[PDB]
Amino acid sequence: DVRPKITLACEVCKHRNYITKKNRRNDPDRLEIKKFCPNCGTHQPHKES
Amino acid sequence: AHKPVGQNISEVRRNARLRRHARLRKKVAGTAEVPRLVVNRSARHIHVQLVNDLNGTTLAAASSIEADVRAIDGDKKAHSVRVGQLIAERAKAAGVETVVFDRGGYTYGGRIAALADAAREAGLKF
Amino acid sequence: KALPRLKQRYREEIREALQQEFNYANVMQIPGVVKVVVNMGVGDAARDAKLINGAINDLALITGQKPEVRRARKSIAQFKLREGMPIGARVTLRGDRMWEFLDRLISIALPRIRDFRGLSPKQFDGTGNYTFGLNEQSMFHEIDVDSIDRPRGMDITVVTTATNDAEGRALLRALGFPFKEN
Amino acid sequence: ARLVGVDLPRDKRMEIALTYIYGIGRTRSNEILAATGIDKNMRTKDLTDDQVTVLRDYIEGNLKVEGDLRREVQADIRRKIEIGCYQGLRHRRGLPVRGQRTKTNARTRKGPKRTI
Amino acid sequence: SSSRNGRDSAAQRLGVKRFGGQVVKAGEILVRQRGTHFHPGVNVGRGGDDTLFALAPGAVEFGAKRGRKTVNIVPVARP
RNA sequence: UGUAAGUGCACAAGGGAGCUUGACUGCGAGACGGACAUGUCGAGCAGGGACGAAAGUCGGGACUAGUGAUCCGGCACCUCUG
Ligand SMILES: [Mg+2]
Ligand SMILES: [Mg+2]
Ligand SMILES: [Mg+2]
Ligand SMILES: [Mg+2]
Ligand SMILES: [Mg+2]
Ligand SMILES: [Mg+2]
Ligand SMILES: [Mg+2]
Ligand SMILES: [Mg+2]
Ligand SMILES: [Mg+2]
Ligand SMILES: [Mg+2]
Ligand SMILES: [Mg+2]
Ligand SMILES: [Mg+2]
Ligand SMILES: [Mg+2]
Ligand SMILES: [Zn+2]
Repeated sequence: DVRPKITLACEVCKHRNYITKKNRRNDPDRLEIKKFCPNCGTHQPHKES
Repeated sequence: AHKPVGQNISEVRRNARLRRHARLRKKVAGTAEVPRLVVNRSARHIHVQLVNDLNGTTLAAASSIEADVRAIDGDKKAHSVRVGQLIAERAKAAGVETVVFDRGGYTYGGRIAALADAAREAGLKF
Repeated sequence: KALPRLKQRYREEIREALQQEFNYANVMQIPGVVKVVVNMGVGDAARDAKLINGAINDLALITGQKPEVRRARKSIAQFKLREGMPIGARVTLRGDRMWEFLDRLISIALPRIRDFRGLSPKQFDGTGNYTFGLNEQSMFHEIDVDSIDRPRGMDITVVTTATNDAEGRALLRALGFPFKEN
Repeated sequence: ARLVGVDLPRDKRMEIALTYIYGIGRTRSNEILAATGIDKNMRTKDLTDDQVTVLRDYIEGNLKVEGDLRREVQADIRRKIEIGCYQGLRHRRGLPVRGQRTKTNARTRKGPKRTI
Repeated sequence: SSSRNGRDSAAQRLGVKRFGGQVVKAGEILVRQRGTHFHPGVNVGRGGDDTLFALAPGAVEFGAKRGRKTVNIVPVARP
């Protein structure tokens, strides 16, 4: 498939909100980006599941 | 009967300065209620002017060439600070508060930095 | 509280020698050295990139300033070269480093080359600049003969303010480059 | 030990340790050890730095080894191949120059065997 | 024998949309052009899709500036 | 100037370098053409951010193709019901 669909989840509240695509071949390791979580109210690290 | 062969450092410098000044001007503008502060830097002095782009006329200006500034014993950085507070006072007398900077292409630092801090201290909002 | 001897020579005797010999208009039409460039063309980077490190080390030892690597702007198939690879290193100095390097060269390197017959005066380009190449690098004392793995040549270029060939030739000949006689 | 960029054997007699240098051989090693006065049966564990330094100085003063020898041999090769000499032509063709029985011998020079 | 041609796309209805002397209401679209066939002037912004529009009410007034085809909006006086 | 053409870009949208994920959330005054629903842009407000001293820019990619209604069902959460 080359481009699977992945979902990003918050670390404290555990809600899956954002979804994006990536290259598993290019980046075998997992992603870690900072987005905005609505209930938490502040930027928090996000780790894909 | 001597013909120079290569372009001169003076013109490399002048052309680069003009090009980068135009680069910044592409985004930086001015208006009547917010006159633009321009600075022209030299190896021996410093110049500052206030210009309204709508009419192409200046409101006030000052430079270190003046005798009172020249009389200061301190460094030419101190001269820059002196002219900075002088232009701050002149602009306040004119009746303008909000202004923007036209660095003129010269990289920020040193004299420009000191002038900016002196202005900010004098009580101009920007 | 120091000054290179070559710089001394130049500013004391060479300047007025050339001035009186060529009858210049003012005291600053006399040409002066500008810069000097050192580089090599290997072409074996495509097959192995280890020798590049060795070249960098030799340049660092001989000059004392870490060189810079250069990439290729044109990918070519029949030479099996593509964009992005480094092939050679370039070094340029200024000022007292030129003075010291030229002193060391003129005083040590030139007399030491096996079968040294001089330098061809017709190596100029017509604008008053000099550049020539070497086939070996072990002549220099700073490099120990035991630690070299392969023989590597080099190319040397010097650029001055001479308007044309004549002024630069006179200046450098007064400096004392061992040319031929033709 | 080490000498002139050559790693001497971990455990071997000096008469062979010096032999392993390109410019020194069996009888040459015998001659240098006789001149220096160092006995020839000792192993590589009994050497001293000062003896190595003096030996290096003597050999570099009275002989050329390794890189110098290789480059001068190659200089001879290129000059003989350029002058158009018979030895130059033999080098071009890849054969011993003395004119041995190349009909059957010279296999060592010509290298492996290829069948037509 | 046959032909491999005969296919075509649709049309995007591109082109100028408002002319000079027009009373333009705030936020109106002025020109829909593909490239940068025109450059923004005073009180004129350019969108993501190379679209030129107006920011304040006024009258359309074209012009040129140093070898450019420019778009300008004049603030007609309030009656 | 990733991917065809055109329109453009020598002031850069070409290349090089430092930092960082706005490829956000809640909104939208008005227009674009369309028989129908699909399609396009947008100033400006609030929260909390990024870059930059400041002025200031950021709701993915110089622009126009990389896609698919209805019904049924799965998964996480919810101050709905029962
Ligand atoms: Mg990567
Ligand atoms: Mg020249
Ligand atoms: Mg087809
Ligand atoms: Mg069409
Ligand atoms: Mg876009
Ligand atoms: Mg760029
Ligand atoms: Mg997306
Ligand atoms: Mg509407
Ligand atoms: Mg905000
Ligand atoms: Mg916006
Ligand atoms: Mg974009
Ligand atoms: Mg881009
Ligand atoms: Mg159905
Ligand atoms: Zn959360």
